[PDB]
Amino acid sequence: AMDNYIYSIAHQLYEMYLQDEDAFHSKRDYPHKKVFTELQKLRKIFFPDFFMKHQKITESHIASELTKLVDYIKDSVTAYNDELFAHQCVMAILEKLPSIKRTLKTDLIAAYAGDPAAPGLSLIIRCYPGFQAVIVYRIAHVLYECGERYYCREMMESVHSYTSIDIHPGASIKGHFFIDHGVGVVIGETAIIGEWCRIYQSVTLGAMHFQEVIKRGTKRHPTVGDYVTIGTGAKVLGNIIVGSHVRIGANCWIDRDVDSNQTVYI
Amino acid sequence: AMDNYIYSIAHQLYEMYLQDEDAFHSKRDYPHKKVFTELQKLRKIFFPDFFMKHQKITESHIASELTKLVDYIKDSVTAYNDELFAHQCVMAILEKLPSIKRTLKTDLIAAYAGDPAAPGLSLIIRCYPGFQAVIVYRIAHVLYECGERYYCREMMESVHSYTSIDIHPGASIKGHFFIDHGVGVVIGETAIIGEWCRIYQSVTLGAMHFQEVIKRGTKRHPTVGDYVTIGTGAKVLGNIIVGSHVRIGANCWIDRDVDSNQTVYI
Amino acid sequence: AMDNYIYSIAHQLYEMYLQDEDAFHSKRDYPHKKVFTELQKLRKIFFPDFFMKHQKITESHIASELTKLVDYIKDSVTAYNDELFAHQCVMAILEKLPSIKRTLKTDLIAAYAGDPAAPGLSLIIRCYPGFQAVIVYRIAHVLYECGERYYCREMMESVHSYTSIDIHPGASIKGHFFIDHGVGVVIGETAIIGEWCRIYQSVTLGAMHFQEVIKRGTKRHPTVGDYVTIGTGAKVLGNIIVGSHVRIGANCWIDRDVDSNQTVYI
Repeated sequence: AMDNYIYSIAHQLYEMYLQDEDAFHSKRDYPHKKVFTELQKLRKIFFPDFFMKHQKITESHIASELTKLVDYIKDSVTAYNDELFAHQCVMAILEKLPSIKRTLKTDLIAAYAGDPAAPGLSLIIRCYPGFQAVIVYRIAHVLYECGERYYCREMMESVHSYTSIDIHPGASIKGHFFIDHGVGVVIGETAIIGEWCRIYQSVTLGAMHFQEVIKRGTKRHPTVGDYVTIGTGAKVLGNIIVGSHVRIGANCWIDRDVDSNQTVYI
Repeated sequence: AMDNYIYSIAHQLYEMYLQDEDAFHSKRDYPHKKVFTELQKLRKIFFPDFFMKHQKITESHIASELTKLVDYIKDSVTAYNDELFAHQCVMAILEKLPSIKRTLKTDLIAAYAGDPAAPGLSLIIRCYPGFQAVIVYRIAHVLYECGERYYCREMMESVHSYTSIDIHPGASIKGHFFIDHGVGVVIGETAIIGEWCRIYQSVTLGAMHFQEVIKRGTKRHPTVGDYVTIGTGAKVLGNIIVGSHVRIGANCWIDRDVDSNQTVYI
Repeated sequence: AMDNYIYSIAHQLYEMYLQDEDAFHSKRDYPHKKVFTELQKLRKIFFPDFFMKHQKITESHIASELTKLVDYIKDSVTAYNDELFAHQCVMAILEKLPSIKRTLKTDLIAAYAGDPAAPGLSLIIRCYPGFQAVIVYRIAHVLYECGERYYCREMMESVHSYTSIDIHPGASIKGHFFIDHGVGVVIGETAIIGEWCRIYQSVTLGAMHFQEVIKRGTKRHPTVGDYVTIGTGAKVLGNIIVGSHVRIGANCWIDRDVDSNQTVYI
């Protein structure tokens, strides 16, 4: 049953690949670079020209990688939770993958448009850390939405170590999303970020806690609108609202609401 | 002789484990994730439920991991120093491990209490980067206190790369210590930090040096009291004193003494 | 032909090693730590006492490592480009290696002189992240100067992940260069940095881009003179000029020209 369901989702993803515009295609066999399991597998599956020898890109081989990835995530969700919760979480992931593939194309488009230094999508797809982070994040988020609270944090801790970008999986982020450079980025469990958000190194959208067992959870991180740019070093803290079309300056400390259509600096 | 001494310290650590409260225990077999030697081994030994299959947790297996760890550290201290200094340094480490185990329990307690996002200790213990850093730091510090100056910096450079947290091993840090997120954290060779210190990403407690061969060593980094919180981005520099119950704001630049019982921001 | 050329460059590098002053020499066999290919190989070749067992340091073994390194880089430049461009790029690299070796000695000298915490050069050479970054950067830069635009960014993305330091390979940096700690450092494609530059963690010399497909390339990052110090957290942005003998404070936001012989802070 889960195997037949995997076959169908691999088939959908194999066809989407086929019909992806030529910017998402390439005939080159690229250098093989082994990375942590969830990333390695999500990469191959979503953007096969860039990570698989041309000769091996086959609907069947894509199913095989999707199965390896499923087993691994199911194995890990089970360890921290139980077999039935795991089964249900992975079904959720499977259901959402076509959708996440679409969103990730849009994040690639935002990355190219936002980065005067990018030569083409092949480079972003292959090596841009912002993009590796978001790939894994969009998967870890489905797991958070299932109610899972352990393995999904451990996934993002793989991101955290590989890229120095720290996105809590409960964060809610829409498409055309781009983190440039990314080191020192931290995004909180209850962060909400809208469309076309561009974020630099050393930005925090989260919270701090001065001393005096702090209450667990609750909405406590910013909500950011659409078309927002947050400059290198800015710390945006608390349950505050940043409107749409806001550009925040470098090293800004934001602790109160920010109205739409502004530029903040000092 | 060192083998009999290792047996006794493993025995002490095997018993402490036994009597650890149930928050530090679990019956789950967790996913295996291989990490740099000193971390991999300190983890297993100190918090065996989280890193070892239940079936293999045996006083004997804990001695075996302690021996592997000893040999490795002794091998590495010898390379940079000499066999007798190495012998003495490792004896020091062995002597201090029960004590460091106690302190690390307290750091776990501070991490849970300080982090609205933490679900339980199993998660901190397994994957929280602040905590992996402190584990290795508390060991590297004993080596610094022995007078060693090479291998102990190289240990923390393993931390530095894995977690992007940069703690010089000569730093003196008490318990109930918590670094949240941690990327960009830098703590200097002569830093002194008291109890219940909570530190965010992008905090420096160290020093800078404007140009015009700078003098080696000497007390030159802050001394921080008890119950201090240092917000995301704060740079606290020079041989200055921060008193107890100080909360420092995000992006603050601290270069002069800070009296106890204050909040600093702008 | 490329093999005979490799023999000659290995021979030059084997002799330079021989005549390096004794600070760049050691009889100790140091602990083996495996790192990403380009770093692993550039290390061995340039500073053989620190990375090779004494018994194996032989003109011949240095040629063998230079050949492995050449093949790997040629293999990777070919993948993204074509065989003739690759051939020409690697010839360029080979031609520049003696020169880069000299510059890297000077960067070691700047690191020791700039860091009260450094015990000797063996430590910098072995484990200092600033230094691993610069090693790979000086090689990736030759590739950028050849016109290559893919593999050279992917090299520095290996740096980015290992060290959390992010230097675009088109950046132009002179000698006696030192990045201390380094996490969060970002240096832009058109950055120009003069001699004796000392840079701390969380410094950016690059650019940001507020929203509303941004133009590609063009001179857009700072140009920094000689003897400049840029303090922890400073963000220096845009096509601006920082003169010589400037010291910039912690967390400073620099967006306009800075005249020579100043100290900037607030």
